[PDB]
Amino acid sequence: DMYIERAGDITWEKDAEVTGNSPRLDVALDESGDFSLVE
Amino acid sequence: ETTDGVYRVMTRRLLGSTQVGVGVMQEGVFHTMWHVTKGAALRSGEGRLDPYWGDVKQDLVSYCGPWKLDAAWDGLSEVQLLAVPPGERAKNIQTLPGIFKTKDGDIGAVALDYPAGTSGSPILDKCGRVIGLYGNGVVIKNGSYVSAITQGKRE
Ligand SMILES: N#C[C@H](Nc1ccc2c(c1)CNC2)c1cc(Cl)cc2[nH]ncc12
Repeated sequence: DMYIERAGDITWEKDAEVTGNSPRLDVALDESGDFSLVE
Repeated sequence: ETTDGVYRVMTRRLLGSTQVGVGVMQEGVFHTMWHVTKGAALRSGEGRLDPYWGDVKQDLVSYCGPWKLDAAWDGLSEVQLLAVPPGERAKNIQTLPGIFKTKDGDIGAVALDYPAGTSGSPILDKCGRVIGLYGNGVVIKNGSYVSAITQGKRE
């Protein structure tokens, strides 16, 4: 049986760790909700 | 507990307590990704949360009521992933999203790497509004993970 526990508030944190890139990807979404890459 | 906020989705079916995902509680409705619960009922203390709406293709599901989250990424600004990783504290990670180009349109995408149990972690705009959930995407050449900014529709 699944259960939930509170983990925090939903707020924007000013001066948070800024990381990650911004890729432009050609994707496809199938009937099962799974993404795949095209070329 | 029906307090607004971010919640861990746990199971006791496996060894010890295992985190399968995360979700958002907003306006009395619990929102998560379909692949986390598979549409099964959830427990919150003594209370029961029954599914209300779900869709395998969108990979979303709402408990106690219709989907409430309708804010959208503006296509220009940086956003925050409120990552809630298994066994670790909630943590805001600011990033500028990329794009998933599809035959049905472009969708925002966050290029951040987290365990599969982080699925359902909300993505927020500068006002703290939930613009979507993290946990449905693709694995690129690099071996890294890139998730869509998956948002539902509010009726
Ligand atoms: N767990 C899980 C996630 N994938 C998933 C798994 C099953 C389905 C979908 C997405 C939609 N259709 C069914 C997932 C989430 C994160 Cl945060 C990272 C990850 N890396 N590899 C899978 C992975």
